[PDB]
Amino acid sequence: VNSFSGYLKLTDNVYIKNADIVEEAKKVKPTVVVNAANVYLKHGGGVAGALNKATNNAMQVESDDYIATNGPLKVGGSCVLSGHNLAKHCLHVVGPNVNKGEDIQLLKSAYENFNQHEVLLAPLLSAGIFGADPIHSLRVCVDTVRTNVYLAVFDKNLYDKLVSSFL
Ligand SMILES: Cc1ccc(S(N)(=O)=O)cc1
Repeated sequence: VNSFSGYLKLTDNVYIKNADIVEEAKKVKPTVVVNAANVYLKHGGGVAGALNKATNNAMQVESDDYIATNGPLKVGGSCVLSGHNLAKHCLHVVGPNVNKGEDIQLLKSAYENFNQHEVLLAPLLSAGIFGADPIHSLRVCVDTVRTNVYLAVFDKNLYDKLVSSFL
């Protein structure tokens, strides 16, 4: 049993909810929240900008030190950093950004990072300002992630479309 509430069950391991990932993290304090990161961990907008704002910029300060030491992530890659006030840990995962011309086949590699964690609160990778089709992102998620993932979708119109169209 876990703390996650109000989710619709899509499969054995994937759950979905119309929820504000920031507000959900603040309520649950999950072991792992996933960030929709870029390779530079520049948390300007989208999910990343919202998560970072909720940490009062502490996520960005930590991230800048990580990049100064290790250099940029790979598209499809990840790193584990602090969850600050939102979670124990933040798994920063880089999905391909279609608005930069990145290979959508890298979305499966991105979701494979989730399998290193037994339970996660996450957004749909490469959705929103990363430009991918969220219906596709949900299909790759279901077909790739084997650990227990709780997906948060802020916009009701998209949430309702994801559920209604789910095979
Ligand atoms: C209308 C809206 C949609 C998505 C988000 S976020 N910060 O989860 O990406 C916020 C507001």
